[PDB]
Amino acid sequence: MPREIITLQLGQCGNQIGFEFWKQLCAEHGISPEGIVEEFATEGTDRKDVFFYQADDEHYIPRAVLLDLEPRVIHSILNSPYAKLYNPENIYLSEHGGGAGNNWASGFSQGEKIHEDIFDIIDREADGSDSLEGFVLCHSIAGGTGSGLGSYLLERLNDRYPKKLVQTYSVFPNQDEMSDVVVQPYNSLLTLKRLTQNADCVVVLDNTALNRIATDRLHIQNPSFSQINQLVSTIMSASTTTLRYPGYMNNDLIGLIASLIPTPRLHFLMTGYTPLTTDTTVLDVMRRLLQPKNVMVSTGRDRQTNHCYIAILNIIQGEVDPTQVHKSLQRIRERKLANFIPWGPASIQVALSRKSPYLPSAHRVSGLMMANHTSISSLFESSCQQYDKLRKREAFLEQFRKEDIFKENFDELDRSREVVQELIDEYHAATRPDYISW
Amino acid sequence: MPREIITLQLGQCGNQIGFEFWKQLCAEHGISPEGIVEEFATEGTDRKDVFFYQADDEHYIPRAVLLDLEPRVIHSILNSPYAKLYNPENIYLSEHGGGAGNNWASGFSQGEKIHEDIFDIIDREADGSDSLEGFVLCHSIAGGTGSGLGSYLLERLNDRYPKKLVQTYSVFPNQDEMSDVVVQPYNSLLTLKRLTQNADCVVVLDNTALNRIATDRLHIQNPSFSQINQLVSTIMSASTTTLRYPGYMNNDLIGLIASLIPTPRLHFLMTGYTPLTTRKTTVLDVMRRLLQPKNVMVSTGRDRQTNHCYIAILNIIQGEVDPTQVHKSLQRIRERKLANFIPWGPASIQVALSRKSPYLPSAHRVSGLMMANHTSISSLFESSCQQYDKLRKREAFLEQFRKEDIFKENFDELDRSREVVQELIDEYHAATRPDYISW
Amino acid sequence: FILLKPVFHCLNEILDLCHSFCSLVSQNLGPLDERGAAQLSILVKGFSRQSSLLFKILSSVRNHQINSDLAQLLLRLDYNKYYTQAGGTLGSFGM
Amino acid sequence: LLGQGDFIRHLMDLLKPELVRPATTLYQHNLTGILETAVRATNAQFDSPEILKRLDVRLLEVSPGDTGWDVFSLDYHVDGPIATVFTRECMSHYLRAFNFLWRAKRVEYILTDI
Repeated sequence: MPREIITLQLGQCGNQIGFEFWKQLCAEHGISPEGIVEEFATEGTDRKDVFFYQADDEHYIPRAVLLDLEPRVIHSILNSPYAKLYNPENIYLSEHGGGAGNNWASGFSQGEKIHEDIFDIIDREADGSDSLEGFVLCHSIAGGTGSGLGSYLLERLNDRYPKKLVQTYSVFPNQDEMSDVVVQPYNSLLTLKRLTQNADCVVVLDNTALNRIATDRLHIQNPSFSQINQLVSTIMSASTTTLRYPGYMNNDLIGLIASLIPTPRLHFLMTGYTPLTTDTTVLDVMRRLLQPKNVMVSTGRDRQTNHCYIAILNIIQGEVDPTQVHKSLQRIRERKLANFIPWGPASIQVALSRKSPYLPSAHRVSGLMMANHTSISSLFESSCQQYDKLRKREAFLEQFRKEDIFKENFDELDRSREVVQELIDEYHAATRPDYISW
Repeated sequence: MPREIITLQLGQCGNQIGFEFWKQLCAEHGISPEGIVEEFATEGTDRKDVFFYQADDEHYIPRAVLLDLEPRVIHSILNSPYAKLYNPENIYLSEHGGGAGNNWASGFSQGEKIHEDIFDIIDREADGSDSLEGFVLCHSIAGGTGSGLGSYLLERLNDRYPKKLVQTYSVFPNQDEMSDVVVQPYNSLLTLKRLTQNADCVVVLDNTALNRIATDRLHIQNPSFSQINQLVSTIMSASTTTLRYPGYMNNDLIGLIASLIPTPRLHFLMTGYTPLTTRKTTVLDVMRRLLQPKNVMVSTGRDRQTNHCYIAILNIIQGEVDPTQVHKSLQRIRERKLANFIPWGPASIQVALSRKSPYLPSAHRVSGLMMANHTSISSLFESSCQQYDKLRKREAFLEQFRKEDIFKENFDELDRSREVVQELIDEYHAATRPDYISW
Repeated sequence: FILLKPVFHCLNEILDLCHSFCSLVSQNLGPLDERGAAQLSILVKGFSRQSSLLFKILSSVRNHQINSDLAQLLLRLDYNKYYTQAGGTLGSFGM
Repeated sequence: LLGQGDFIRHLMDLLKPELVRPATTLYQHNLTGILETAVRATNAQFDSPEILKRLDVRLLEVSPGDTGWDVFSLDYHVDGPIATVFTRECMSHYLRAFNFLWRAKRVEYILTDI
């Protein structure tokens, strides 16, 4: 049975990233913006049924649901050249264009208000899946829809699909700029709470690090959201490369997750991508990916806390000599180029894959690194400190008290602070040799 | 693991000599001024990774940081055909083009003021080294920046990299010409103090002796700095020949130094090079010429009172040498007792046979470098001390020092440096004595 | 490794132990009863013993026969020296 | 014969954290990994690859009372007519030479670090 994944694109950023992801997938699979198979893609070796649905007319329709509480973005997708790729009947958009106002509690209450429409859509799409594996939510924990509505959907999905996986592509906001939303840390903490209790996997996409990368490595002065989303779509393509090119091993998401997330609470995965360059041996590829200046996630390199890699998987796409792969692994081990978790065995995997035949690749070889590395705790600590910094001033709480989640008290905020403390503490235990016994 | 060496080029003279050294290394490795390997040098047996890093574009970049407080020379290098050889990010130039003004105290204060910029550069280069062995500072002891800022940098480098070797290429001022800097002996003494406390090995480069050699042996009437720097680059190449050509023995600078400096305080090495000239040279002829005082490249006073002696001599002979003739030549050199050695230790006379670079045309089948530890350097240190004492007794040029914070209150740091240099001279004399073992 | 009959036999025993563990977990989705706990402890001891034996065998084989692939397997197993520190045993933690 | 001193110097640099261990803890895979790393990290990589492929690490007979410094040996395998040139007696002579010169190099490294 196919293992279908439903992509939920939440709010402006989630919907735009989902649209660009589907555009990239179309280009890699040779599917027209109208859903028509391009002549050059008739002999493809890709399994589309995992992430796309195939219409009876050989039309490939994204298994993507675009949810926004404001019409502007949904209309922009339906007005794009790719408007015909998605089934329009699987798209629910709230007519009340007032949004969640960047408030997690408001997004949650809106998810509750539109629960029936959303769960009816989700159930229709699930019944249209032979063996739906789960949902991948592309959202921000800091926004309104992706945070509030995302938490509501996380709760309702946890109740409705208790056997389906919940993966998130959670875009973290830029930490270095003053957010115009002073409560953004509160929304993010509430979303992290819901991820902690009701989500199976959170992939952290830090917009601050993406901007830093665009400036330092892409030489993009003031990177636009479009360029960031192009990098994101490249990452999503690399994450779907094992789906898009049929291989012999790790052909399912279950094996990937079990290889990447050994601790259910420790489900925050770091990403690495290669090449990340503006317009080669396996060992040289892996060494470049291993260069800290090429990691696309801002995790603090605390020198006091011996952060370590929990696991690394390098998916290398293109013509790769396996003997060079073996030699590269040997050289990396001998050079101790990576510090691994002390409480478990070093999981370092290398997958060789073929590129899509439909996408022109200027690079004979690309690579993605997925890494579970303890320096993410520095990100969680930063988020906790930002939350505590906002809560300590009781700033802008009069509007929170207007919302039901904060109308009586902030206990959900205090629980979120506790959960983030527990996450930090678990990361520290994983920093210790006794973590295996922790 | 490689043992990388970072070259720090300090001030006008240090930077120009470093530029010519790197030019010589490039020529020996067949690297174009743009960093491209020459076609005849694509199959070279030289190890560039010791002193150069290889960039992603197959460019071999010297592990060299060029620091100057005046833009003129740095701009001249960046305007040279070799501008692309050096990493531009490794060149720091103070926007305050005032320099140290030939003032050691000003150079030290400037080193303190630019510590962060300098240590940021040093750390960038260190992170770009897989197994950095140490730093070689090429500077002059007589200037302002190279002396004052050099001593400051020596202190800060000793603190930051306490496990890395510190080698210096120290240019000694001309002893035969009246220094325009009446306080030059003071600046030199302060630098000598820092060499004494923070350097592992000081190769004395006397510009006066180099000029004398250029005139008498190179027939240079009024030798130009270019000709002196060409001789310097020849010496630096000879010092780096064991780095550039992989051999079986003494393949590291640590091992060379350990072979040359048996007494940690007695770490001042004299150099000698042959031939110095604008017939198959035999090992015996090489060694005989090397032992000739007329071939020593340091102007030391022949004090008849102190029986100076060689502590150690290493002859690196490059070219077509028959090893059986090398062994016989060593035997004959010993038999002739051509050198007097320290009485408190074994006579260290080493001979290394090496091959010449295949990329450099050598008119001479055999060349040689001598590195010698010889007590007559004390005559140079004594002369420098006497010049310092002559100035201090006259309070000469102290009005500008009292304006500087290091000398604003007193000259006690100068007096301590004079004491340290006196102790050094006295230790050199004791090391001339059979009781050195008990010294 | 199909042709390495002693290894193949040890591997088959390991695979059967893994299957039995998966069966036990699938049969007892809840807290294990004392019987399931005893079975888990027996499996833990057996697997620790067998994985230790495997690692010892692989090291001996490396010392007598230069088999690239056995050495590669051992390197991938112990990339973090986790196995080396555990003496080669997968899952030597007391029942 | 350690004719390229850089390879031997780097091998001893990498092995010192290993050869100091008691001999009972040496396992072939770690030492082969270290040899591979040294080869690729040195200029020997420009030697013909056929030369590289025959450069092996030989572990000696393990007896208690030894550490990796005393138990590490390199080996170079030979086969075919090439092996007709270097016989078992030749290879044992080369081995004895290696085991002496390696100990001398070890002592030189020791004193240099001293």
